[PDB]
Amino acid sequence: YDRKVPSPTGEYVKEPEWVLETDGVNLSEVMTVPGIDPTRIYTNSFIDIMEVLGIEAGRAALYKEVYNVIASDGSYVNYRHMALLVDVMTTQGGLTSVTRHGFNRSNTGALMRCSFEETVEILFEAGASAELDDCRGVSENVILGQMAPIGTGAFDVMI
Amino acid sequence: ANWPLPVNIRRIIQNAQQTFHIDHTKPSDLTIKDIVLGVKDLQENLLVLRGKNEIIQNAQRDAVTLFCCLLRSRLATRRVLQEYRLTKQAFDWVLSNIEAQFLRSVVHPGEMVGVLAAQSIGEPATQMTLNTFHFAGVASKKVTSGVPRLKEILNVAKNMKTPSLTVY
Amino acid sequence: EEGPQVKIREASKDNVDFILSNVDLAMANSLRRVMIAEIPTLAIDSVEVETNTTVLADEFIAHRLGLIPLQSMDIEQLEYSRDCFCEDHCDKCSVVLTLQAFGESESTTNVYSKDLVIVSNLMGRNIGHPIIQDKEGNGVLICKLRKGQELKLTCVAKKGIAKEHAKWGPAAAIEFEYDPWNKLKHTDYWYEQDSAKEWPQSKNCEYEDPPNEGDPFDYKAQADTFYMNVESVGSIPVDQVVVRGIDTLQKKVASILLALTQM
Amino acid sequence: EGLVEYIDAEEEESILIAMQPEDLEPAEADVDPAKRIRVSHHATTFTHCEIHPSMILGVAASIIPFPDHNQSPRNTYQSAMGKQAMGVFLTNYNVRMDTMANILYYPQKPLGTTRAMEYLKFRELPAGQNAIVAIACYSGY
Amino acid sequence: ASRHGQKGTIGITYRREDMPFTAEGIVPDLIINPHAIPSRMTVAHLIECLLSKVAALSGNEGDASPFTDITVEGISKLLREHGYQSRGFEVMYNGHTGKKLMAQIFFGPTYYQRLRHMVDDKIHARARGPMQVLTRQPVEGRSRDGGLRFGEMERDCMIAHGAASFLKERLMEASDAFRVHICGICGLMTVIAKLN
Amino acid sequence: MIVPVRCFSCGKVVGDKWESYLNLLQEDELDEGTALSRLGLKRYCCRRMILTHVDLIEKFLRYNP
Amino acid sequence: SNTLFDDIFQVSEVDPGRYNKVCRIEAASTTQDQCKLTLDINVELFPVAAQDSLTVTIASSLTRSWRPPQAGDRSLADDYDYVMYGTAYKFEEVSKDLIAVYYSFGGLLMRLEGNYRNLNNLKQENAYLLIRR
Amino acid sequence: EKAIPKDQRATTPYMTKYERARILGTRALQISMNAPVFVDLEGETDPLRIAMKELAEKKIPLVIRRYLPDGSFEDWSVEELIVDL
Amino acid sequence: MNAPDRFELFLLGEGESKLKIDPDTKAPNAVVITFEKEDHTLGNLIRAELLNDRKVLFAAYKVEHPFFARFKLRIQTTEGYDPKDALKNACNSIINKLGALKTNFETEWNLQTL
Amino acid sequence: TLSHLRRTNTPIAKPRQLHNTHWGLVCPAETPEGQACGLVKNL
Amino acid sequence: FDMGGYFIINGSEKVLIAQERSAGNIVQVFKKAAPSPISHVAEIRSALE
Amino acid sequence: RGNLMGKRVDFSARTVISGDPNLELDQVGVPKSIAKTLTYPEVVTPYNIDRLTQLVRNGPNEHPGAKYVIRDSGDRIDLRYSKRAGDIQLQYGWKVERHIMDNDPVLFNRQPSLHKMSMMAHRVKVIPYSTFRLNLSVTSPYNADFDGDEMNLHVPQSEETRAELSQLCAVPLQIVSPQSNKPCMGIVQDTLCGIRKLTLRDTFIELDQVLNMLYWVPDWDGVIPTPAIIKPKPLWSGKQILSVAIPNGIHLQRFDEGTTLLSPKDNGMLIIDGQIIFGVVEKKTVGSSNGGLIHVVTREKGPQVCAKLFGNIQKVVNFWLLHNGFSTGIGDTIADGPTMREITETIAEAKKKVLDVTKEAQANLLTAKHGMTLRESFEDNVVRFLNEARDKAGRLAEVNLKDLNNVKQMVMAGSKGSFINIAQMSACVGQQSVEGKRIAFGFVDRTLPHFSKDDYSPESKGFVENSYLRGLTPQEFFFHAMGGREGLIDTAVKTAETGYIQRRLVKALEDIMVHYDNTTRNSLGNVIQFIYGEDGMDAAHIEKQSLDTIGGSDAAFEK
RNA sequence: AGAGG
DNA sequence: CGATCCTC
Ligand SMILES: [Mg+2]
Ligand SMILES: [Zn+2]
Ligand SMILES: [Zn+2]
Ligand SMILES: [Zn+2]
Repeated sequence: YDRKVPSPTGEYVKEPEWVLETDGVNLSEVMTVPGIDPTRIYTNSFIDIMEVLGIEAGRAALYKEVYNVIASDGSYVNYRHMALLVDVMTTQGGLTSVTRHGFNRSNTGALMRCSFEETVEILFEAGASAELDDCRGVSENVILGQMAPIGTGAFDVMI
Repeated sequence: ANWPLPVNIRRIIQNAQQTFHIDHTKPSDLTIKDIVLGVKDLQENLLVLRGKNEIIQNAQRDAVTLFCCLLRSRLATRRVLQEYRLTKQAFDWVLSNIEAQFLRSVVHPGEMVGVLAAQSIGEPATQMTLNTFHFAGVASKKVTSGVPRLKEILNVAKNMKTPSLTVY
Repeated sequence: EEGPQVKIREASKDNVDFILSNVDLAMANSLRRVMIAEIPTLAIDSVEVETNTTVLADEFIAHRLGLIPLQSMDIEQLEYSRDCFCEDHCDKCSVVLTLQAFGESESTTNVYSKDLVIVSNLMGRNIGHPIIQDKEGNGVLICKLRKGQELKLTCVAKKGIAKEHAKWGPAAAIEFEYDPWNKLKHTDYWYEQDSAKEWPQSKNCEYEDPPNEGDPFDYKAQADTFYMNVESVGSIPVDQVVVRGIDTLQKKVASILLALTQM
Repeated sequence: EGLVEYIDAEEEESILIAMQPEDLEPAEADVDPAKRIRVSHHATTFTHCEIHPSMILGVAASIIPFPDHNQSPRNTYQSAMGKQAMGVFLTNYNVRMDTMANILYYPQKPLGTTRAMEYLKFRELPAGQNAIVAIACYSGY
Repeated sequence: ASRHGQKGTIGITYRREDMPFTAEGIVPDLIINPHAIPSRMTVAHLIECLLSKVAALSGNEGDASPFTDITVEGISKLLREHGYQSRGFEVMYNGHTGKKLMAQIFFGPTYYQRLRHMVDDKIHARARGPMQVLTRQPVEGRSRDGGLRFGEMERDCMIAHGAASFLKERLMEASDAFRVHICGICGLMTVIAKLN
Repeated sequence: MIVPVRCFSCGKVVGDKWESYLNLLQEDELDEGTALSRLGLKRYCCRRMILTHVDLIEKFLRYNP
Repeated sequence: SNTLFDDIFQVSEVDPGRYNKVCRIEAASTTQDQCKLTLDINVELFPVAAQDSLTVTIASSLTRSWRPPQAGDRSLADDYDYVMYGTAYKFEEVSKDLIAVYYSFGGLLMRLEGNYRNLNNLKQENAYLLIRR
Repeated sequence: EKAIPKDQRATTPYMTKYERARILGTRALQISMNAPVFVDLEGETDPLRIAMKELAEKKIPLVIRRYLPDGSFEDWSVEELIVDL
Repeated sequence: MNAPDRFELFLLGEGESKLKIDPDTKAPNAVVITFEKEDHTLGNLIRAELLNDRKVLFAAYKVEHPFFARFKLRIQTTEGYDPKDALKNACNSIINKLGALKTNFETEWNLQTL
Repeated sequence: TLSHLRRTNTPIAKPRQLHNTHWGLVCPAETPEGQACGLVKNL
Repeated sequence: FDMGGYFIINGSEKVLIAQERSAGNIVQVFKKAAPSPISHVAEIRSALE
Repeated sequence: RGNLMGKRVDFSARTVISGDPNLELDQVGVPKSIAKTLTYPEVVTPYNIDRLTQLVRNGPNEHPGAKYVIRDSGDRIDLRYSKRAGDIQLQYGWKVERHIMDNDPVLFNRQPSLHKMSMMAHRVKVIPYSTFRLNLSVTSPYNADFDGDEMNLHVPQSEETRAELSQLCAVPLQIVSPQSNKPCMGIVQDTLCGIRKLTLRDTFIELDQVLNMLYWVPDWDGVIPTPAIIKPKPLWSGKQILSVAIPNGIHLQRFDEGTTLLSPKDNGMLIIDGQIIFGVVEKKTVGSSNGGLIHVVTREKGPQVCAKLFGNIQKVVNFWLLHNGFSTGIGDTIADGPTMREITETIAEAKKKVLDVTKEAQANLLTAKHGMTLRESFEDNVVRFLNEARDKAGRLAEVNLKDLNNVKQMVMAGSKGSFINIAQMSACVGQQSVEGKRIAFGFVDRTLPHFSKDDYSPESKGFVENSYLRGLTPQEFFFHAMGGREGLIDTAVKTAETGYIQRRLVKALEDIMVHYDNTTRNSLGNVIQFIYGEDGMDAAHIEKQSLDTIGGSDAAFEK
């Protein structure tokens, strides 16, 4: 692998280093092996990073992964965008997927959740628990034909 | 070195060089105290959060850390006099311009950043071409990239197609 | 004579090849444009169909009727119906043509440009007569008729220019070339090996001296001496396409001059 | 007379085919640089021969000029567009009372044709016109 | 379209005089952009034209059959015999000025097709009209004077922009805004509307 | 479907050259290219007008009414 | 005012690097043993070959809109064959006592090395270049 | 209750684009509804163009209620809000 | 369907004046004339001749949109020369050149036999 | 019309691809783009 | 020029589209999954004409 | 999903789109009929009274007119039918549903709406002819092209609604985009190609053309610039007359490769004030680049000034090109006689490398490389030799291309084309792949029945030796057809999948916004980020800049 | 159901 | 238990 390291004269230089690529994952055991740099060990399995190194490390790996898909194509998206998506999957304590059983199962608005998937049943179990909808979500105000607290609606205008 | 940051200091400096008709032949009316303390004072007024307490003052300190690293490096006493060759009048204008542009660069509350982020990722994804891998030329570069990879990520796949472990 | 000069090399009933020396490129082009577009002519601009039992649709026939060349020698002594003070049309602004054909023979009956016949009072003007160029003695083939087939219609021929519709063009392609030796460096020849060998030399190269190899480029030089060939449809004669061309241009320049007086 | 034979994909497995008659089976012992590079013979135990390689194509693709000089999806794109193009669909058009009919006023036979077209009756019921086209940057419209 | 996967709508129509012309007076019926060529790699389009040009001059049917020995060189050799530059290039003059163009144009005949679905068959606009019975929302299709769908995908861009009021206007005033009566007890649409 | 009057490109009256074109091929036994030249169709825009025309009318005239 | 620089140079190299009308001239002054010159010349109007004696001058006058050359009784500061207008863009010093000046004549670049330039060339959008013989 | 004190206000003194657009919109709506103009019109006929000059001369009688996430809010007058943009 | 009538190319509408002389605000002794229902035939011809006059400082024309048959002509002349006079001189000079050409063709035409 | 009369439909192991065995039997080019690509074949 | 091969049903011309199906009485072998207890299957889709 | 998140709406128009080099960036060409259908409810005030009453008497069939008239007590007067349509003397407080007219804010949309830039507010320009007309530089954010595409138009009905379009959604505002912190618009096609050509050192213009070009700029000061050449001809360079389009105070510097402040290759860029010092203007400058002319102009001069710049550059460049001309023929794909000899022998020696490896493999002398099959090694090598061949041959061809080569000219500008295009059209198409590997044995141990069993030679496994210019052999053709089909299936598959991903992304993030305490929160008020993107900065006001303390040697840092 | 981007 | 957008 190609590595940019500082020379004793100050300037950064190319120092080629031996790296091992593995067809398989067992981070737990491999990092405890001698002769390796356990500070540097990496895997594309962000789940495995999260399980071994914690949620904050998982967030780092998750971004690294999302970024890599975009970069490979040639495209560039500003950091903050992926950072937001990555943080959203991370903030729940673990890894909340962008599926119907991921974010849609979360404690959000009954109307804002039925707008995505499993529409009828989302409302059914909402009627069983007798949920009180905040009506602070975009989707609820969209459905209710009201000016949402989005940009222009984020504040009130007084006389 | 090259990182996306607010305020283009290079552009401000060159704007002063033209505006104030700076000549690289006349000695500057600046003093060491003017430059050193001027840049020091400018750093105090680069606002993002206006909280009168310890938590928000340290949060504000943290937010501006990197841009100040840039500010210091660009507006050093040697550089201002040796490179730029700015005057007191020109240097003062540069300082006012940075502060104004920085506050102008801050995100406006109400900004639907959620939809912004989603679309910013979603659109380039639709534009993707070789979803398998462009590394197909070599037999030892077999990693699921493009659209199927993004799909594995977003769905939080219990089993990846190409699970790898890069060891250093 | 005086200013711009003309040298006719080839002249016939259909084409006029000439050298237009002592002129500006702007004038050479303005004359070329006006010849194609702004000289007025007479063409069918209304078709009232009585009966149409042919294989073709009415508008298909009507479209090609407008395309039929008609005598436009005395077109200036005919009004544009738009300026005429009548109701619709008359003998001062239009020519009425009649066409009646029937499948008399078992064999296919053809409808020719000759089969149109003037109804309107011509008032002694060489106008309206369908132009017959074909040796066989018949003009443009309009339609083909079987046996039971019949076609009866009336045509109103009106005054107009090519800008309104391409049918009003005394037109046909106008050949235009200036500086055949590329001495003015007005173009940059695309090549693979040799521009001189790859590009074929013009007919007009005989009429101009070739550049002397290692001679400095003539920067100050301007475009004069134009090689043109004006082809006529038959509506208006060749000489008249060019003369009325000069004349139309002349008139519209004078039009502007007069507008400065109204101001 | 058994000079020709019918072969399906399963029997295709057991046979050895030659593309051209002459060029694929003459003898051996200078070349035009303009002409495309072709393999050689190499295979020798030929049992059958391709009547004409251009027969691998079907109806719509048989209308394309020089598809052997085109990118593979461009040939695919045209095959869908040829079916959108106007022309004389049938001689009895004015006698039929059908929903939607589009007939070109003056249809023209293509200046550049394929040999397949003769059987496809393209020059008899054409779908376009031979337009004098200029590939140029003019008004930018 | 050409017989080469080259889709394209009309941009503008020019009369003969504004069009560029050859030294012969030949003007194009059509003008295509050189940019719609390199990425597309429709080399045949250019060859067809070269062939079709020689064909029109010689008064013959051009062989454009696939697996043949017809070469760009052979066609070019024939076109040059007709007194034109071998690769289809032709000196062209500007219609407005009369001045020669600095560039030489690839000019010649090419079979083009008049495809279905024309502008006028598509041009639709509605500023109020018939409403669907069940939903009390604008109808579907132009052939019914229908309303265009401001889908959820479009809704998202309005949220991104932060145009709260326009997003509300589209979802009410431009579609199905309605007045219902609610009670402060059960909070349901139970309330019997007895106006005046 | 019947010989067009005038060349779309230039406007040279071609609507009177067909009957003569057909005669030059059938009776005179000439080649299309040399036959086109004899009718005075010098430019390739005029040449494609005739050489490329399909006279469908003759097929339509075969239906009774 | 008047002139700002005047010297007679000798052409060492003449390069038409992919241009059919432009050449990049490498010249050294016949008098001064340290004076250099690098300049883009339009050979189509004024051709320059190997070993030519060129009289190079930098004037400043003979603001405002350009009027066509109606030389009825007009007098421009030239008994010269080649005239150019340009802008000063970089005054980079090479060494201890060797200054270099950069001039762009609408893209046609120019570099002049030495030290006799002094407080004359001082940064200006105003710059006239005149060449004769 | 709830509100915020006049002294020590954390929210940006600078007017937001959304604040500006809403203010400009609401004022244009009232100008179109024949409400009085608080600036000398200089051939101005468009309600939005007039409102722009009213914001330029700071003669708009409106207050922005900046709702904070904890349910609370901050009251800011257009007269005090800086319009850099 | 949305296609404008062809007479609108050469025919003036209601209230449509041929020339509209407008004084330029950017330059001294400068005018902008808007020619209505006119194209490159008249534009390029007048502009090229206006340029031939050594009393004219600036002369340029433009057809801002091909949909409409208008054209703007900008003239700047030396102090003591009105642009309307410069345009009048150009027009006459053009007619004068055309008149010469007309008889010149007529003369050579009457020398031919075919 | 000729093309319609010579069409093939494959309902619903990769069937969308132009398999080798299609040589001389099914057209390599003629197939709809998107939705039902390589499932709708032409002889 | 009409080629036929279609039907006239209530005035409308109807073209019957060739339906691609897998041939019967064919003996095909497959390797089955990764967790599966069974590793290889031999299949025959028996049918009568 | 179909009636609440989205629905069909009134005041909507859809039509085929067409390009207009004479329309402003932020303008939209609305056909007369469409303008005559859509209306705006305008209340009668003494400011509009006369205009409204004229349009009211203009009727619903004459363009600058009106449809309905709303009275007090709310009742519409149909101007197409009313017997009082002639009469109607207006009152204040009444609404007049006037036709859509010039400079009205309208929302222009191109589906799929994957962007905020897919929906932008445009200024109206009513035009004849049935198409919706737009500026080519606005093509990219909408991802449109004029090959049959259609676009929707939505009309605001309230004063505050149009204010939201003009102050937030306007086209000039969206120029510099927060997605990639760079401009999402730039100079394309003719204008991109033409700018490179005009901007060359060789390019010189005469007084006659100069004045015409100067006048084309609408903003022009009226001051004729002093020509670069005043020798036996007053001659202007292309650079000079284009600098007229660039406003004052614009400073830009680049440096590419051979760039030395003396730019011998005329590369890089240097712009000081409203004048370009050196370097050819192409995609890197005038495109939608990060440090480009557009990002610079938007940030320095403003959005309205920058939007004007698109028009100015376009008006000049297109005019010059209109009179210069630009084409592309079959002649541009033709590479030299000796070049073809080299190309043919390049592929020949590549075929030998493959044969020798084959011979080595068959002899069991091919070594066992760790992590891969003896046969996997072979295929890896073979594919490498075959790709190396295509590239070497392509380079051999692209090197022979003259600077007058219209295809080379387009790539150079950055308007259209890339190396790969030249290489395939002129030299060699190359190897074809399906499922990542080269053409597989569909038949028993053979790819086609024209080949023999067990043949691993390049020709038998999808290697197309010939260029499109030469023509593909039947085998080559079928093989390119196989690989082509895969690309089309992958297209069809992608569009549907990527679309669903985007929907899920949008749905999961909807309610996340920056609150008044500079914190990123959702609908429950839960903290996502404590400062937006860790700094609380808006992405559009950000750009790449070198932190000078990190780099260099210690000695250089000290110096 | 078939097509257009 | 989901699978881009849009018209016939
Ligand atoms: Mg498209
Ligand atoms: Zn009358
Ligand atoms: Zn109740
Ligand atoms: Zn013709």
